[PDB]
Amino acid sequence: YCQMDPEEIMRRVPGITRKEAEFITKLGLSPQEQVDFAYIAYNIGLDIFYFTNQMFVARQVVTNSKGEKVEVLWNAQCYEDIAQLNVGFAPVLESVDYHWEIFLWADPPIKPNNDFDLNVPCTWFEYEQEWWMESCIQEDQFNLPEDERPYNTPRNPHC
Amino acid sequence: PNNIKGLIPKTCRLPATRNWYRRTSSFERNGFFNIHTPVLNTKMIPWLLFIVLTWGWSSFQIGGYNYERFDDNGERRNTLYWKLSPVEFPQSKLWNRPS
Amino acid sequence: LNHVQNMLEENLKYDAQKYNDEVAVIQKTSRIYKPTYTIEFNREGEVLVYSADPIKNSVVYFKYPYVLYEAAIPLFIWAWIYNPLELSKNAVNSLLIYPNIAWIPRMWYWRSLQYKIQKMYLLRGGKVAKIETQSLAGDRFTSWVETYQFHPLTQDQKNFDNQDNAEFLEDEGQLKYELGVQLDNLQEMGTTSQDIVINFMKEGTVHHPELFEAIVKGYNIDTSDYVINTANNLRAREGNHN
Amino acid sequence: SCTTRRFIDEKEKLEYSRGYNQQELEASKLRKDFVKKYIVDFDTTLYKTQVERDWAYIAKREYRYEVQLKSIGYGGALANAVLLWRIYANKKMVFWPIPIVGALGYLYFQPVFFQKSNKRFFDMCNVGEEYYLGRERNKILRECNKILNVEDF
Amino acid sequence: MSAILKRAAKYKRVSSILCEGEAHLRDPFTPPPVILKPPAPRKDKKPDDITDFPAQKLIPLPESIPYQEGKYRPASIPMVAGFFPYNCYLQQGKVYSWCSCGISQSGPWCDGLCNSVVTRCRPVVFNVSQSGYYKICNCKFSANAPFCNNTHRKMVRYHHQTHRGFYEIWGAALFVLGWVYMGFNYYT
Amino acid sequence: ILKVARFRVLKMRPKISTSYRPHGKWGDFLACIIPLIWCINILTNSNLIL
Amino acid sequence: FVPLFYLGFSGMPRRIHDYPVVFMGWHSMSTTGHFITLVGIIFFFLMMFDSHIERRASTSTTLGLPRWYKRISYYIFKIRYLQHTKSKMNGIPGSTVRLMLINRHFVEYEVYE
Amino acid sequence: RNRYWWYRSLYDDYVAREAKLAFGIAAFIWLPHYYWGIHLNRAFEV
Amino acid sequence: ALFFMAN
Ligand SMILES: CCCCCCCCCCCCCCCCCC(=O)OC[C@H](COP(=O)([O-])OCC(O)COP(=O)([O-])OC[C@@H](COC(=O)CCCCCCCCCCCCCCCCC)OC(=O)CCCCCCCCCCCCCCCCC)OC(=O)CCCCCCCCCCCCCCCCC
Ligand SMILES: CCCCCCCCCCCCCCCCCC(=O)OC[C@H](COP(=O)([O-])OCC[N+](C)(C)C)OC(=O)CCCCCCCCCCCCCCCCC
Ligand code: FES
Ligand code: FES
Repeated sequence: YCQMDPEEIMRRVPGITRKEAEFITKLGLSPQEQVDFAYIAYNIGLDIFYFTNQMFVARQVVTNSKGEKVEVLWNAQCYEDIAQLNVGFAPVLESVDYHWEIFLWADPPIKPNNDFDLNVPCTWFEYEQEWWMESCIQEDQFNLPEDERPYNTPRNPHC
Repeated sequence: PNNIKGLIPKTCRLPATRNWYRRTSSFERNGFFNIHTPVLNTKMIPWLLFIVLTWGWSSFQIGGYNYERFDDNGERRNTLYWKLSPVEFPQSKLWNRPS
Repeated sequence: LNHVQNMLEENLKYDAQKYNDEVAVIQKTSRIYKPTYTIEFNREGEVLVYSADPIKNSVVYFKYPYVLYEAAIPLFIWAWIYNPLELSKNAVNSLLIYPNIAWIPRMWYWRSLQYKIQKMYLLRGGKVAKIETQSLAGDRFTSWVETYQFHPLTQDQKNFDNQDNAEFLEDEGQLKYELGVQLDNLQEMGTTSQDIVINFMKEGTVHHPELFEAIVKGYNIDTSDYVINTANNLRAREGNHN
Repeated sequence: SCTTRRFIDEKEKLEYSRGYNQQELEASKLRKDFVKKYIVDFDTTLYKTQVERDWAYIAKREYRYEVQLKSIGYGGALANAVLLWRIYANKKMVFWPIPIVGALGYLYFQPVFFQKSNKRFFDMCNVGEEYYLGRERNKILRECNKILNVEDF
Repeated sequence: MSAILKRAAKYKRVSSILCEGEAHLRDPFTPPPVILKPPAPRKDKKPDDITDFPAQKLIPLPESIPYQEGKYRPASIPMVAGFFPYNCYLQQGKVYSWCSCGISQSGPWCDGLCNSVVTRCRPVVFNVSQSGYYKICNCKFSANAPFCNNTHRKMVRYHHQTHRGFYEIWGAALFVLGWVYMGFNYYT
Repeated sequence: ILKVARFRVLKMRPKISTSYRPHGKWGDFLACIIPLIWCINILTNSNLIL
Repeated sequence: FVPLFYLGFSGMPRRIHDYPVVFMGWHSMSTTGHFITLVGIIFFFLMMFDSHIERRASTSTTLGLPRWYKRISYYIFKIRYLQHTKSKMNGIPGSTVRLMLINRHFVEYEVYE
Repeated sequence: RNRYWWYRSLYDDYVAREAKLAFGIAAFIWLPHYYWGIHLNRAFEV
Repeated sequence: ALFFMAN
């Protein structure tokens, strides 16, 4: 219930509006997470007023290179198990629908393979792939304070 | 009774410093009852230490030492010559391991 | 069960219903403090109001109440090993009970060392204070706590200290003694705990004595007169001399 | 055997509890002097024959566990008692009671545990008249038999 | 409030710089601190109001940083990745990228994993004037950017000074001493 | 066990596991040294009794 | 199945319906364990019956976010989880009222003012 | 040795803190077992 | 093995 100042959230993320900052402060995130979530939501065009359900977990309005202002819906997923997948058509979290025939029309599911030549460099938060690993190694690491780290050491002769 | 000698009347609420016992459970502000609190971890450290480490690595040695110290390793004492007799071994099969 | 009429039960029901109805989540307060100077928040919109190194200034190993138990341990182990009292098999094991429970007070003390405040910042808006502490194993804990949660304790910490009139800062502005503050609800690591006592050690730097005193005395500080210092000096997981 | 060892230990405890006479004290002094010299004050690996070395080392190990280690443990218990007293009195950790009181306890308890188990160590040297250690033990045994007006083995 | 204001005249403030210094003094790419003052408060607050605070200079992440000649403060705390310097043969006139983050799989060199971790540690692209064997820093804390200046010894000493590091080193020492004690008592 | 019993539940400092796939440095080599020793032990003992 | 290890160490062959007298003890314990197992089996079936008196729609604990590959997934899960828990904790009184009810439970006093 | 090599050798998972804390406790839990095993070995030899 | 019996 500790709410970051909406003015401060707007200052940290200059392009974010007052309503978005206030609504983010009305969520349960700690102030660091509030500012971080504001940053992510503004940068990726996320819609923060979208309520998470078992159809789509998020909604994000982005204008593509042709300026079409499309929307992208982040679905609800399951870990390798279609049996654990909530195949529903309602904005709810419960698993109310039970299907005797999963592939009703006999259309197979698909796992799309990507051509290596047609791949694109990773840009969906690419800087987080090793993050967790590093942060598991730096939690039990003691760092030498800058007061004790030697500085202005002699330059290497050949560099 | 109001005026009782030897008792300090409670004018105001007392801090948590005066508590004799430390709660291992708490309440969330919305009414949710936390059983697994940060105090519970510190309280569970000794029980887990004794169950997992201390008991499984000292109980059989204590048992064998007491068996030799008190029961003479269960010897049938009516035997003639120690140099010509088999030795009643101390306990060697651990009873605190599953096998 | 309900057909039995108890006036104390009826009073309890009335109290619960009246508290549910009349007492609201949003509470009006008049405890507002306006600092006499311009507050210079950092690049993250929070001004550091207290800093310390509680582990460096505390006795970790040779503390009196616990060295006694840990020095009594070998006596019990020897008494079991040699059995000078000629006890039976169960009594010597009863002697061996003690070494398992003699280091627990030291565990509680070492845990208490992590409730001494290492850093305290005042966020913008003057209604939230960020408290950073560190355990004896290097783990670091951060907790955002509302200013009204703070209740000062006396010097002896036996009784609560009167708000709006209490001198835990000397004339210059530094801590006069190790100040104890009770929090009605502290969210530590995501679990809310009631009536948590934190300590501000005397050998700690109290930057902004007015803001520190207002936060401890549970004031909503008016941070309208502010500036922002664009100093990116700190880093994540920065070494701090414990 | 365990029964033999327990009987020896408890009989020694009873003998120490009842008392030790005067001629018994003289015989005990002779036995303790012989054992001390020929086992503690001598390297048991320097005897000529293998039998002497083996059984002298067995006697020395028995002395180590029954006198040296027991006296160390009891002196350490006394030092722990004094240490707890001093920690409680000074309300802080102290280190002086460990060395000094431990040494005093060892010096107090080593004669006690040596007097208790003098016969045990003396008899363990009975390797035989063919060896130097056995000959010396038999000479001391004959002197003790003269003192106590009995016959031992 | 009133009680605080009574004593507020005599109160003296203290600087907030402790055990960290100034980043702009020991590190380029960091402009010196600037005091930004807020504008006048808005008369009306609208739901679609963006901030009116003065803009702040925005420095993007450099692809790599040059060799700072003995004056290198890490932009973020790196993973130590070893307390011993590598002894690597560097060829004259060949551009080497030194891993600053420390998570590189390709030894001391950058590889590409600094782009896959949240850090401001960018590789130090450097060139040596003469080929030979150099002590490449592997603790990622040396004031010499790619070279070792014996800072790892200070890091090891600081780790030993910490309570948990002291316990860890003494536990390993006692484990080794238990092995040695078993070897010494093997014939009893 | 202590860690997973005290600091891995959601209300007690969970971790954001951001790793897509594991990248290991001689994994099985460390996981097979302890069993192999056992094998050695067992084999030796059997041979003696055989 | 632990007393069966004990009996196997003592030389108990497999398919004999009569055994030396010195085994019965552990065998009894073994049989005891089996009946404990049987009780568990009963509970299994009971829960299935109890699962159809209940008749509730299952909700996945992942909330549709099985993996927190990014911190935005963590934020979405945290927001939805807090909303879900707030909805669950409806009709359950707040901390203050609950503590008031718990502390003032005892209403049986002989003498009043 | 190499901290980075030894911190992700076990299937890219980090258990180094628990490994470090394991040595100190493991340095003492083996003493009763070792001493009673000495007793058992001496009994077997006798 | 080498020092399996430890004594
Ligand atoms: C071999 C080393 C030799 C050199 C030692 C040098 C110094 C070493 C210690 C330095 C500090 C290291 C870090 C400690 C923990 C810090 C973290 C923390 O918050 O702690 C609070 C924390 C409370 O929980 P928390 O804060 O909620 O969560 C923890 C963190 O958030 C998060 O923490 P985490 O989860 O990451 O870490 C968990 C870990 C954290 O704990 C550790 O890592 C500790 C590991 C063992 C440390 C042992 C050294 C103790 C150092 C002080 C000794 C002083 C001696 C001198 C004075 C007294 C004697 C005169 O928990 C455990 O290990 C579980 C408890 C283990 C208990 C072991 C008890 C041994 C008893 C030995 C005596 C009895 C023997 C017979 C009976 C045996 C059965 C009981 O406490 C613990 O977790 C530790 C509990 C045990 C502490 C007291 C140990 C007393 C030992 C007395 C020995 C007496 C010997 C006989 C007498 C000899 C003289 C005559
Ligand atoms: C492969 C893994 C195996 C183990 C995995 C885990 C599963 C098993 C878990 C067992 C848990 C313990 C069960 C037994 C408990 C009693 C111990 C016992 O009787 O052992 C027999 C042993 C041996 O007894 P004995 O001497 O009679 O030996 C048997 C002798 N013969 C065989 C000859 C007949 O007794 C002892 O060890 C007694 C001394 C220890 C007593 C400890 C008491 C204190 C407990 C402290 C708890 C933790 C702190 C709490 C602090 C609270 C503060 C508010
Ligand atoms: S700079 Fe270190 S991985 Fe690239
Ligand atoms: S490895 Fe030597 S200073 Fe970095």
